[PDB]
Amino acid sequence: RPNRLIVDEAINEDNSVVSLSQPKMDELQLFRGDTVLLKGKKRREAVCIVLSDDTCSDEKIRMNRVVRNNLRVRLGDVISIQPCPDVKYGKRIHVLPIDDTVEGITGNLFEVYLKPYFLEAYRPIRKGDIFLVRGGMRAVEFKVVETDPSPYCIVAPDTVIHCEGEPIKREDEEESLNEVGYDDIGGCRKQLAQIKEMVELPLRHPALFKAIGVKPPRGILLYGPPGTGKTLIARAVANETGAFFFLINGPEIMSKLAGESESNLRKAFEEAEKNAPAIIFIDELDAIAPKREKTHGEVERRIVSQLLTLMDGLKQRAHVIVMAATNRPNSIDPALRRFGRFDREVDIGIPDATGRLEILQIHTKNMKLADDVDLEQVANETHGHVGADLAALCSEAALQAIRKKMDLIDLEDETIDAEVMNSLAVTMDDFRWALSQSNPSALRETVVEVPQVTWEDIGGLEDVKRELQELVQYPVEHPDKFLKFGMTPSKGVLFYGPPGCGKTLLAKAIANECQANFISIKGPELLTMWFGESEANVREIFDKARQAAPCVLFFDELDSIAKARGGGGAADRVINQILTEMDGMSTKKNVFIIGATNRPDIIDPAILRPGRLDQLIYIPLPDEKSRVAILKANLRKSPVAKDVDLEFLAKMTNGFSGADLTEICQRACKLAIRESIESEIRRERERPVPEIRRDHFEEAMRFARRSVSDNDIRKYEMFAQTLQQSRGFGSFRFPS
Amino acid sequence: NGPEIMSKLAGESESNLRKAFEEAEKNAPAIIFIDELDAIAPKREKTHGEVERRIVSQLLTLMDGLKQRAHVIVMAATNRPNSIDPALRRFGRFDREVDIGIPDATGRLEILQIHTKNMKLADDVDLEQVANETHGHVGADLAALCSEAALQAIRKKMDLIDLEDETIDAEVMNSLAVTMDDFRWALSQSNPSALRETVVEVPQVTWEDIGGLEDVKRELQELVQYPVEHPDKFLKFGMTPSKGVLFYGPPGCGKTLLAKAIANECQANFISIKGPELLTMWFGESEANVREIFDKARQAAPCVLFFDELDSIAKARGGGGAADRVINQILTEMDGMSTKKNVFIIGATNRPDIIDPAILRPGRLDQLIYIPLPDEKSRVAILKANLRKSPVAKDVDLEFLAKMTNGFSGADLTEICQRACKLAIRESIESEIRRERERPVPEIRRDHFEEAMRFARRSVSDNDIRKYEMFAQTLQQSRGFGSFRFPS
Ligand SMILES: CN1CCC(NC(=O)OCC#Cc2c(F)cc(OCc3nnc(S[C@H]4C=CCCC4)n3-c3cccnc3)cc2F)CC1
Ligand SMILES: CN1CCC(NC(=O)OCC#Cc2c(F)cc(OCc3nnc(S[C@H]4C=CCCC4)n3-c3cccnc3)cc2F)CC1
Ligand SMILES: Nc1ncnc2c1ncn2[C@@H]1O[C@H](COP(=O)(O)OP(=O)(O)O)[C@@H](O)[C@H]1O
Ligand SMILES: Nc1ncnc2c1ncn2[C@@H]1O[C@H](COP(=O)(O)OP(=O)(O)O)[C@@H](O)[C@H]1O
Ligand SMILES: Nc1ncnc2c1ncn2[C@@H]1O[C@H](COP(=O)(O)OP(=O)(O)O)[C@@H](O)[C@H]1O
Repeated sequence: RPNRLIVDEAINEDNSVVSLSQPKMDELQLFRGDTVLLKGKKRREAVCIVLSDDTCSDEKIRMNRVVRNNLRVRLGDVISIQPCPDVKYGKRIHVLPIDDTVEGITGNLFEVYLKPYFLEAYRPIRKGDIFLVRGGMRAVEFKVVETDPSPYCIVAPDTVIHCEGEPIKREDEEESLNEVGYDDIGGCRKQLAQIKEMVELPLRHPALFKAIGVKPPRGILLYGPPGTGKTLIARAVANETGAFFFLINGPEIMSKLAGESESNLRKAFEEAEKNAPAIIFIDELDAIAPKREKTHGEVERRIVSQLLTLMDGLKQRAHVIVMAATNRPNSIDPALRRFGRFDREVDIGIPDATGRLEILQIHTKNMKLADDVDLEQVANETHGHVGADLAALCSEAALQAIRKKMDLIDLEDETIDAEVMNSLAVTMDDFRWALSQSNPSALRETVVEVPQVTWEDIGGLEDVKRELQELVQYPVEHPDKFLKFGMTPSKGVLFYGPPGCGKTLLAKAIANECQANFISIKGPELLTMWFGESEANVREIFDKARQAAPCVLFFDELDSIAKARGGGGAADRVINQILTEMDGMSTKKNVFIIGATNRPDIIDPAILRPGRLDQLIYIPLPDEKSRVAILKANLRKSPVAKDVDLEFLAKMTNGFSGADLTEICQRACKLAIRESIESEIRRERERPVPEIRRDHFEEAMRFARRSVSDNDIRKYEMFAQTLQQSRGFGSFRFPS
Repeated sequence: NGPEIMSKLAGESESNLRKAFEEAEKNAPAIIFIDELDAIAPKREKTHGEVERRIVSQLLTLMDGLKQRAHVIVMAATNRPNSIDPALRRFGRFDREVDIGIPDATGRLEILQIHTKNMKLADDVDLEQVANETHGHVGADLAALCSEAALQAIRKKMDLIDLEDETIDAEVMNSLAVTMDDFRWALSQSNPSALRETVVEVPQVTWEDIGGLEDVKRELQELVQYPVEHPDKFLKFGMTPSKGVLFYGPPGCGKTLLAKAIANECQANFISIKGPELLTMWFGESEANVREIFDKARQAAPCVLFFDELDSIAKARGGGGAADRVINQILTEMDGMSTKKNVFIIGATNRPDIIDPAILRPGRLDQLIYIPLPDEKSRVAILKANLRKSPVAKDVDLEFLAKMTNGFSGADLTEICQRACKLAIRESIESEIRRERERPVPEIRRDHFEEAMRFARRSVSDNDIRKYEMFAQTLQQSRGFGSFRFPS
């Protein structure tokens, strides 16, 4: 029947809920909240609530792991759908905790966290399948045995959910939801989808590779700082996609008595190729196979060469993927990067911004979060933390809450039931204490981010916004028209203008609008690389942009090296290496190399050349209309009272940049907070204000900073004229 | 394998090394391939263990004793020749270096068709464009690029043909048509493996791509093409042909273009050493790398070596006495390569006044060719060559645009035509998105050039053009000897 689709990872967290596209929903005869019934590859069915999501196509039907392990359907398989609506309100259903997840958890766990979830929202029920409930810091898999003599059941107040719990073991057909999967990684979206596309076809359908002459991907080089989830990602898309996952430690093979270690290395590969299409994971390929040139012993050279020969001979069987984990690609010997041996690098990188947020919800869903936690704030607070730190941060705050409840509940030495854990509510105190205690593991590594700065956060510069969106967004969506006229699109823009005017903000907005990774190389980094004669690190930065494509590379303070030299002939070491890497990356056509200069007059003229930063966009001081938008964008988060006059503050400030207005609004916020704190402490010492009042802005404007004024604004205009190059050719007309 | 012999238990590894040579000399005239001679025989001086020294010495003795049988070739693979111990380069032991180098330009194209002939390519793929797109990729990357695009097409067809777990026949594969989407996605996903290595290329720039400079073209074709095809007449008169030309003139006027055209006309390899490379070697005190560059030109002969921005090192010092580190090593290597007579050492200076006078000497860059700003006639050819690929409407007046622009270099006219193309593409995209939001232009119209000429750049003008002319006079050295006649 045409009512059969392909499964996709669900963007929601609700269990027994199917998210489908609206045209497919009406083609499938589905209403807004109609129950949709599914038939899997094996003898099991599960009725689910339909959901209208616009992020998926008709064929892509979103499903959780909950409605995937019971349906015996892996990610990227065919699901059969047929509706069958009957009332059938459940009469004394037989949901049971029968599994291996109920260990050391006793008490009223049968109903404490089932009433808020399993007895709410009229969710559909089925027998023979297993759903999941996350409560009391516990993710419990509950199976249901009887749901009335019908394959379609809906929960009801008379379902009773009577208690018949047993330690009955699970069957091998069902997959453990406690085991990792696609939903257990949140900090990586593009990098996880890369591995998905890489290894879904070779693993799910090895017969196609055996049939069609292709070179299957046999070798992965997942690299990144330790604790970023490379092992987690390997286990996730090796058990959810594949069926066997080997986890040789790395130090285990470097530790054993030479011959036995190599025997284990051979035997792991053999068992991978003997059992089924599997994934071999080398967690410490940097340790097993370091740079052979710098090695001293020869038995380690024998280990490296034996690994090389095993990988070269692993071209057979057409179905075995070999994932390898390391901290950086320039530390492995330059022989594990050859064709057929870890030729694909899928660099993970530090989790960035909302990605860290997307990690926290994975380690908090089983836990509780009360109602006062600012997960976005703690996500912006945890800068420089790999996913392991966020797992520890979510575990240290939970342990802080538990240890604060230990004094409340004294003498407790039992299973501690599951009701007090349900009553546990981790607040901002525990998370703040854990964040203060937690230490970043990967902070000095350059962060590859997708910025949260949008066009709404950019005040004014409408002409600059139009030029940017017609210069970088145009080629990425209309390549045919660019190819027809025979012109390589301009890559690289040098934003010149007054400092603190919105160049980094504009670059971040460009990165966010195109949903591309953003690498900001600030002036401190360039000056550090210049002073220590570390220009060879510049290459690494570009290599990072090559491994995080598409990138919106931003060289903030491109004149910082020129400023540090006095402000002869320019052409410094780091700037020259930047020029060389720009010439190298001009053929990438996937990374943008945006620059920035707060003093464009003292700059290397080589930076202004085709292939390099040819297009020049001037970021002028905001005018009367632009300052209103700048102040509104800098005060959207702040609770500003309506009685203030921002469009008059725009009129009064004439030569104020975006940074100056941001300082003005931040000082107004500071005075508002100071007055609120003074009032609160005075009331506490005796026994307030809900918004930034007018007087706060009145007092803040007394320290109104104008960083750039008069001749400085002239200089850019001078550099404008010298770079506008009208040269008297304006208003030039051809003859008829 | 190489690592196979470095991996086994010493004695068994050497037994396999002996037995491979024996079976090669026992069966028939064969070829022994050492895929990792760099791994089997690294620099013996820097090695720590002695059993690896035993391996290196045993390989050396086997190769020395391989002078027999008169029919066994022994190929060896490595990443660079300066990493092997300086004993596997002796006579009779890998004495011939046949350096492969990164595939260059159309060569990468010539690789793609090898990995695409068995595959399909639909009808919209621009193989030349993706060949120009895959800069810095070895043939393995192109094999993976042709395999990742094919796999992208297959995986996009997996959703169309559901439930397929069979041999998948051969008819749907015939119906498979890899388009530009798959190749673009694979190129974005693919990572270059050899990008930092210097590229040895045969340029696609021909004399047709060079606008104007007919006298310079004639001088070049009579100065470098003449000796390579008439050596007997050069030998008869007793004169070593001039090797090395210093192109001086305004920047962005066609010096690199002329060098590439010279390389393409003679079908010789082209090595471009730009100003960034020289400045990097000067700043890091890496002048020893200059040798390597010349060594590359020695292993890619014939070469048309081009030192773009030969005054870049002098510019970075202020613009005393010149004679910088990298320029001095370049002088030494020029003196070394003056006896090659197979590589040309063309230079380029956008500011020839501040240059090392040692660079102007016999054996070194003696001949000097001035690349002047294009005149009224040359600008027509420059604009036509820069607009051959672009679909320019016939109603435009390029020979009038040549008249209007006076001090415009080739780079300035190229920027003008590129900006006209940019405005044409912008108008086309605006019209298309407006039609899509409501429901165009087929060529670069007149108004596009009209708007582009409003930002007409003149990079070099007035006294700058004087300076080269000054350097012309100081180097023309008429000295009053013009119109000098012998007595009868
Ligand atoms: C006159 N002579 C004749 C022969 C030859 N001319 C020819 O025949 O070919 C012309 C072409 C082209 C082209 C391309 F080379 C890359 C493209 O893809 C866009 C894209 N994808 N990602 C990016 S980065 C972006 C991702 C968004 C966030 C930021 C970074 N860009 C892109 C965007 C802007 C600039 N540059 C590349 C499309 C093309 F049409 C040379 C000249
Ligand atoms: C007065 N004292 C008396 C005794 C002695 N004089 C004498 O008796 O001998 C004179 C001679 C000679 C000669 C030669 F030494 C090399 C030749 O071959 C040409 C060639 N082949 N490839 C190249 S490079 C080219 C390949 C094309 C693309 C670019 C690079 N060139 C070549 C071309 C231009 C300049 N130089 C070499 C021919 C000769 F006739 C010394 C002076
Ligand atoms: N992107 C992520 N999302 C969720 N959890 C993560 C992420 N990255 C790391 N973690 C957590 O950090 C831990 C890292 O463990 P592991 O993957 O074995 O080591 P490594 O990350 O060094 O390979 C995992 O237990 C995982 O729960
Ligand atoms: N056009 C603008 N709209 C909104 N905020 C701006 C604008 N320009 C600057 N800002 C504010 O200035 C602050 C710093 O700006 P910055 O990016 O450092 O300027 P520049 O790029 O000139 O150095 C940011 O917090 C931002 O909120
Ligand atoms: N004589 C010419 N004919 C055609 N195009 C030219 C000419 N001179 C320069 N150009 C154009 O200028 C651009 C860059 O020139 P370039 O080789 O950098 O000049 P220079 O060698 O003086 O630095 C090239 O894309 C080329 O198309």
